Amino acid sequence: PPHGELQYLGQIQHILRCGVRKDDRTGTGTLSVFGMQARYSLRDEFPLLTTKRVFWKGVLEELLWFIKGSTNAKELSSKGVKDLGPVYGFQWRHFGAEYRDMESDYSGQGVDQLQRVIDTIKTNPDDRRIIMCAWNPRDLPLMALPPCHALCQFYVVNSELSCQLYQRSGDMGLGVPFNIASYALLTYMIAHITGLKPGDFIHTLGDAHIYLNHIEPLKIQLQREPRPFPKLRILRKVEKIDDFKAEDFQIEGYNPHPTIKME
Amino acid sequence: PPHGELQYLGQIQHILRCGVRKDDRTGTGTLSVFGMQARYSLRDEFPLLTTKRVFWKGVLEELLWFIKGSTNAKELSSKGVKDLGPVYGFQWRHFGAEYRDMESDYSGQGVDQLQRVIDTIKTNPDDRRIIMCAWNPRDLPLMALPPCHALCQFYVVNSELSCQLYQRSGDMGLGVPFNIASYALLTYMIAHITGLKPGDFIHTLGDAHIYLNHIEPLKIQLQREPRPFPKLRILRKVEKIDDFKAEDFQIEGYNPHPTIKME
Repeated sequence: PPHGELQYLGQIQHILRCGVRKDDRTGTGTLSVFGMQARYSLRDEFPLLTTKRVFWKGVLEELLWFIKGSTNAKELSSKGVKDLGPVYGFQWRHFGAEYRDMESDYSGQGVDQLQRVIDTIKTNPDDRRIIMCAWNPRDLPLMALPPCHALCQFYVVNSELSCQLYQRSGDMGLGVPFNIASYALLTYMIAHITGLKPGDFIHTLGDAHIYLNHIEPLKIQLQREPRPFPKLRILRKVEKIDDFKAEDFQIEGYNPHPTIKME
Repeated sequence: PPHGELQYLGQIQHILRCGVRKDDRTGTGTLSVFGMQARYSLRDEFPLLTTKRVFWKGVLEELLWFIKGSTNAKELSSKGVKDLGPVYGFQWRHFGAEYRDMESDYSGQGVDQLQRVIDTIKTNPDDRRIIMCAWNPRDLPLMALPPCHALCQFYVVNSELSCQLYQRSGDMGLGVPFNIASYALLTYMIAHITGLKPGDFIHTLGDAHIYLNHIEPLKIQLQREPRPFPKLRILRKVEKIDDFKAEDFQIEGYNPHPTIKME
């Protein structure tokens, strides 16, 4: 079968070739294509991109921090990756709650979107509503009922857990490789907790774009040949999504080309 | 260039070939694939499928009814297509409003999602938040903050308006061809009102499925060759989305294979 990373590289190449100039909200230029999708198998491999080195430890640490529901920057800066307001973690665990402090106690305030996804997979694996949403926090005060920045839809069939992430815009150079790994990791965790095998990660974008200053590095990244994806091992049987810790995970066989600094 | 309907037919054929058995919430069986996408040009053609006859008049009438914000069934039954509660129209025009009657006056109650999409395209065409959402009404009383059934994200670049519809599940036999036409029509209307040319319609699904009783008819539909898509003419300069009427639209050059009854 063809290497899963070829989709990411085909998408870069399609944007370079067919993308149209468009400014982002700071008036910084991009090449843009609207509507893209890629599917990465999670079956016995883990889609941590190999045409550049992806900061796996930051992917893992940031996801655990989101899952703990934290809005404290220093809780992520101390584990080593560098009050944020109602960031993704707060919205995953306390959705719709009126945000106050980063110290405040939020037990049973708002909808726990993430536990609801896991509970729905256990009570009804066929459910077509196994969906979590996140907001860009800067949109919250801008208007009533602002639209979501991203949604994850989960799906189970034949003991396999799949996830589709829809993001209204995707920074192909910097954000995309990192998010492929984050949400593939979230799928692996949720699969492990609900007793399922990881299936596919489907990544869908609205405005898929490349920043102008990333074109040159991506052109070079495009000549590199992917190496077989690594595997992700979970080392301990874990019961609750809140119990995972960084040391429960081991990336095995990761053999990337060198780091590319974008920006 | 290849005919746009080949994507729909390739998707059917991929589901027949690779789809997995899965039950829907009434325990009725389907063949299912998770995560699909197709893009249909709207530039000088209109994606009304030709491998079967699509009930265009019902597509048009139902969309005008949604846009008028109506929750009265007889307002759609009298124009000829056969109190519904807070259906799609009410959510498009009066989003987040506490639903009462179908007779009740809702002027300035809730967010007008549809006018907000049109106003945002006029005030900031680059905006990455040009998004409307709809809910399956049966989900509304089921839990707090239930997930959306579908979202439309719009996108403008080089005077062209594109739309991406994400639906958490797609009935490929009955609902999909009809929705391709409805949302392509919504794009044409919004383009016309904002002075833009229609771009692409991107249709993205979570659970793309075929009901078991539709397999045979779709197998036959698969041997039919698409004919060039028709065009859609808008006959009058229209100013406000509320002013369109059925007679402002003419489908031209529509040459379909025969009707297939599904179900």
